[PDB]
Amino acid sequence: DVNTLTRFVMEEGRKARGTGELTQLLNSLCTAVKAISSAVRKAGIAHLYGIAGKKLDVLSNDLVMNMLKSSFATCVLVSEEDKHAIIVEPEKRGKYVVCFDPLDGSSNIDCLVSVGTIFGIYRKKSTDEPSEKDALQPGRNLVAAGYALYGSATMLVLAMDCGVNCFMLDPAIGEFILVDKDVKIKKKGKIYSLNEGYAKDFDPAVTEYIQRKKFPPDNSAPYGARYVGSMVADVHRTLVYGGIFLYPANKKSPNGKLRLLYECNPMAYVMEKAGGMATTGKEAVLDVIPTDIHQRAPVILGSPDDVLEFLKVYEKHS
Amino acid sequence: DVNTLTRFVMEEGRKARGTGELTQLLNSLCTAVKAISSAVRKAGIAHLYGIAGKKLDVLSNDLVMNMLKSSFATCVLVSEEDKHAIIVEPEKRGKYVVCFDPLDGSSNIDCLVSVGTIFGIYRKKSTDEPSEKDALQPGRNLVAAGYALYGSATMLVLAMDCGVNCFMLDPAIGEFILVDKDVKIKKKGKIYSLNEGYAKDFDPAVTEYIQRKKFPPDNSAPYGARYVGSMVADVHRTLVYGGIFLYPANKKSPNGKLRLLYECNPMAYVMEKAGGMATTGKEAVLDVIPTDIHQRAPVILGSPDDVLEFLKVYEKHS
Amino acid sequence: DVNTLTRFVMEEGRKARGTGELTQLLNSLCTAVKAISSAVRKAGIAHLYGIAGKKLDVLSNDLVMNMLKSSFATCVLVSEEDKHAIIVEPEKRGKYVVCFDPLDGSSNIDCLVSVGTIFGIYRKKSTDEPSEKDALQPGRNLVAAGYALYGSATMLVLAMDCGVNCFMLDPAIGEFILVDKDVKIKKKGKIYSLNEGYAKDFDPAVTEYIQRKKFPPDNSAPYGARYVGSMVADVHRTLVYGGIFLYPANKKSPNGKLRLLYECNPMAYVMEKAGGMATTGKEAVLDVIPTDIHQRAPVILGSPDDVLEFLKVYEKHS
Amino acid sequence: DVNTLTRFVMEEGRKARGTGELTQLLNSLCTAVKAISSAVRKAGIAHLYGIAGVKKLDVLSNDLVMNMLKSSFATCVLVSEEDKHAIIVEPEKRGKYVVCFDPLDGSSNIDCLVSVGTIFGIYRKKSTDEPSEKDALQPGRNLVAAGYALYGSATMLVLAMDCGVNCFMLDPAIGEFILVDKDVKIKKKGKIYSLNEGYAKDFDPAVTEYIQRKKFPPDNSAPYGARYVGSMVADVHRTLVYGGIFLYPANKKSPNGKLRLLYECNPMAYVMEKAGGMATTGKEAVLDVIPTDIHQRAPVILGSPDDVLEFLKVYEKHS
Ligand SMILES: Nc1nc2c(s1)Cc1cccc(OCP(=O)(O)O)c1-2
Ligand SMILES: Nc1nc2c(s1)Cc1cccc(OCP(=O)(O)O)c1-2
Ligand SMILES: Nc1nc2c(s1)Cc1cccc(OCP(=O)(O)O)c1-2
Ligand SMILES: Nc1nc2c(s1)Cc1cccc(OCP(=O)(O)O)c1-2
Repeated sequence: DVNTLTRFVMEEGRKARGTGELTQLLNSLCTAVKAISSAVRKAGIAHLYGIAGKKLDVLSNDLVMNMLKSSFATCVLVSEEDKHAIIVEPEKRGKYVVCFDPLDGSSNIDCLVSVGTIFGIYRKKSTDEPSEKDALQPGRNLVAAGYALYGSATMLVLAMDCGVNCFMLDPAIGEFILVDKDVKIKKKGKIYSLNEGYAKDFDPAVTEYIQRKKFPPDNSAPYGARYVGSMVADVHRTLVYGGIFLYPANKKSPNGKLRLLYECNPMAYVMEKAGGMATTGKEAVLDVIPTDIHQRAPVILGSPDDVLEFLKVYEKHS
Repeated sequence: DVNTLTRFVMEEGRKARGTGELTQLLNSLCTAVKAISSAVRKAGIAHLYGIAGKKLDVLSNDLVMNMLKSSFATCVLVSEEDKHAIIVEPEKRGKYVVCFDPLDGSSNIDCLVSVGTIFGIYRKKSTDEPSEKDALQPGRNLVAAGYALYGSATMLVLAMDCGVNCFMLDPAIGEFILVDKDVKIKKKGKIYSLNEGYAKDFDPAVTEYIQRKKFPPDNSAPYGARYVGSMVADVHRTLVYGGIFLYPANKKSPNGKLRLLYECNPMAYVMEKAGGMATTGKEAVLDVIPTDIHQRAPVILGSPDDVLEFLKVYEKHS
Repeated sequence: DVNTLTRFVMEEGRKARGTGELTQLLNSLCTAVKAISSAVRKAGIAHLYGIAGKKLDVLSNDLVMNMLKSSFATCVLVSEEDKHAIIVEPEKRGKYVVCFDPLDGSSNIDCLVSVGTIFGIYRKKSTDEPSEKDALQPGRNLVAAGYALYGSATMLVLAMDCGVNCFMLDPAIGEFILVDKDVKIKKKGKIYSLNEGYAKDFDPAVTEYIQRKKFPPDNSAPYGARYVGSMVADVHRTLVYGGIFLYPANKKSPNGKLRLLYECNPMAYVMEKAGGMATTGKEAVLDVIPTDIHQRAPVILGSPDDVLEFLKVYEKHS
Repeated sequence: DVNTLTRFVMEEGRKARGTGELTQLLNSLCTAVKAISSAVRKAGIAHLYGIAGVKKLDVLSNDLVMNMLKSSFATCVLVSEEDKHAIIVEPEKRGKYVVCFDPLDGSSNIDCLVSVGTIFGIYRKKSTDEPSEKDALQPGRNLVAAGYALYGSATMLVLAMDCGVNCFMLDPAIGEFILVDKDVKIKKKGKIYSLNEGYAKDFDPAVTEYIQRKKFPPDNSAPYGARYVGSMVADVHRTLVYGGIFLYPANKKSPNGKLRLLYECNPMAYVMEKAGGMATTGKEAVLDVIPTDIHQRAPVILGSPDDVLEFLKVYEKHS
């Protein structure tokens, strides 16, 4: 029995017995993602080169912004591309707050590296006029989150209370087909992912942990290394193959580099729903209470046994 | 003035004043690539999931094999998928020998990591009946080589005596548009790429070189690290951003891990034509004389200054 | 503010405050149409011709059948492709009955003539076991109807109580974009459409009417003639440009040739919702009470002034 | 063994042992057609409607063909419906071919999503002097190649040359024209007649009688069926595939017909003759008419031989 993102979303919405807003929000998001995917695969680039005789990041941001606003399901929108939280005009306001990164990893897009869209959805908790404050909720309050990976193929990973489901975009009919239901990450993996070019500035715990992956003190097989440089790609591989992903804090960056609202929380949410873990080293990413919409946060996530092991090393240096 | 792969190839062929065979071979390869790209982006996956009530690597291999045979321009075909060299039937034999990897990186495709097609084209040298021996030529004899990267977007990099040219596939019209003419790699980069999970087994020279990238002895800025795990993706980033890529021998791969005929030689050829370098440590990849179609070869390639620097360290440990 | 078929359908469904079934049915129908469109435009035909070394009407029928069944919104399905009404298995039954022609005009498909999908949706009006009898309702009971035209471009015309809306399929993202809201047909047109090859067998009223279009009584300019041979194409042109379409009953087809349940009623419903008319000559198509799911019905539809004029001629010969 | 437009064209070009220009011209035309098809199927129309918060199709199509042909370095004179005057390719991009074309035939009624197409005719410049409009004034008999692209239920490119007529289907998944019908030949006699009967009042007596014979066969055989899309490429293609006859004759108001000789009539007449069919103006074969104006009109009756011959019989009776 084939299932599509539209059908899946509509059914979960029916079960929730609500107003149908989140359904419309998700449908709009879905449409924006297919539009971003089309642009990422360079549809029509021939016209840009004169066959008939301006940035992907900005276009992606416009697509999400416009689709979400026109869904009438949102009131506050926080994007990695905008300095201030966007406030939806009164006549199009819904009860949801959305934090997102329209095109994650679009800084190296010149090498055709995988890129993606990350998003986190919250329910406005206060009756106050919508403001940036409404997006300052701990990831623990997420109602839904996920990402779209524009890699060899386009996939949308959607996480909610019912679990994590993966949909593959069929370009022939512009439909997201459900190919992986209630996904669970491997208990322990064999791959570690992080930019080792920062070795010199690594925190001692990170240095020792990576050293244990390369030189297992018990002489077991060393972990393999992978680092794409695009969070959505690295996190998705971690979910699919298991293992651990790190973008830790150091003396020069006490809070890390990745952003909490639209990068860390969404991925941490997907991880926990899949039976994985996501920590900053001091606490679970989802429990961090934000004070600034663009605040950074250190993050170590992936297979539970792997994160637990990291925390063990971290505790030793604490 | 727009230019397409078809137009470009046809023009270069006209200038060569030959039989037009290589033109037909390249046109056929081009068609196979677009077909592979369509399958990689999962066109029609909905039918596989029951919307109406073969493995990618095998399909890709079939596409290349069939298009090349039907081009009447080849006589011996070596592929990563087949144990023995395929010999084209007499009535479809041409004078070219093609070595290729239909879908490079298709092993970690579950995570939607970038994948690609690598190829190297040789002119049959010996006059004996076509056999596997015709594919045992040093990369120095290549007439043309390149790859197709199926990443955020699909691009075909084609290298010939005239240089390296990059074409972007416009999915809207199924046409490869020329977007980068006579490409040259940066003299020196700031990124090193290799699987550091093998640290324990690294040869001393590799260990020291990597150490110099992380802890510059001249206290300059440390290089950044990237490792996708897919050769076409890692090599393409190296070409575009500069830097160095390594897959040196391991103690469990005394002769390196990558294959000489359809992975190393093609990439080394593209690098040299772009002003870059490609060495095994002992000699230029292109000068190695193969004795077996699937033999492995160590490889260090990328920006000249970076490779030269590695060779300096290598020589110190020799 | 852009609007999509999905968004539109979901909103009208929310306002109806029902179970959401019709929403699920329409979404499923939408997905089936995009799949049919992809196959009609011949996606993948290259594989059929050996690039790598079922009939369209059957496939189309399977797509609609499977999507509708899996929607859990239907119970009785009538298709021009199946002699007997299909009864949905108990575990997938919904309250709707759907009559449709999977691929109208697929008989003359070899000439690439426009083809389409016609559908009519009824609410099961009985409390007993679903049977063919549930599809024998007069078009007057339709809850929704429309068609998909696979012409120069693909468009879905959907008619409901709120009116007629036209959606254009954007192939790049597989999304139906609303381009024409609350469409109304011209009061009077300048085009008449019917197969004049049947002149010899025409009913005197039809003969006189056509005669008035060619040799105008009020010395007005003669109407232009157009006859594609595909109902969806001819009817759509009528809706867009106005005028009249005819497929009357001659001497051997006293009951016409087109089918009442999945050709005539749906188009008649779209016409009336657009301010147009649809008559059999004796009564409004929508008022005919069917006794056989495949019974034929004569039909004259289009601009009101044009149909009224035909009826005037018809009455003179009655 | 699969074959594509590119492969086919490259092979025929190799056999001709020429400069390769026509190959580049055809490759360029092929690319332009795929781009036109993409636009006709409305790719990206969502952006036109604000999904992210514009020129006419006929104009775009004309630009695509013009630009691709110029950039092919194989042409010198280009005649299209869009520009009143023949376009002269700048010296640095001049080739030896002359191309007459209709970028988007039937785009006057593209609102109803009716089938549309691109028609083209290719000539070799037969003068040594400076390229001018005069080089496009050759009888269709001189055509080196001609054909059309039909943007209907699916997109197909029909290419006619000395070797015959070949039909290629565009596979949108890979942007490749796949050869699906080799050396096509039209049926000797068909059962369908096509023309705008709304002009009955102004029909020439011969046309009136001929149509009368199709509807009321004298020997009481089965009457012909009628089809009229209103788009020449669609009507002509159906004629080629199913056989029969297509007419757009001269009448009271239009003594020289309505269709254009250089980029509508000649190309279709050439495809018909190469397929074993016929194309007459009533007085002579369309291909033999010597044009004096690049946009001159010409009456046309084409299709299955037996059907055209029969028309000519009626025509001669009224002459
Ligand atoms: N389309 C979907 N909606 C919901 C999903 S999936 C999961 C969920 C949990 C709680 C309320 C919801 O919806 C609440 P409302 O927005 O309908 O009021 C939903
Ligand atoms: N389409 C292209 N052909 C050739 C290119 S690109 C580069 C090149 C070098 C030498 C001979 C060639 O052609 C040799 P032949 O195969 O035509 O005899 C070609
Ligand atoms: N998506 C749409 N639903 C409906 C539309 S459009 C128009 C309409 C009329 C009456 C009931 C409906 O819904 C009835 P139910 O199937 O939800 O119970 C709907
Ligand atoms: N691509 C094709 N070219 C030709 C084909 S198919 C058939 C033909 C006949 C005569 C000259 C030609 O071309 C001569 P030239 O243009 O190469 O000088 C061609």
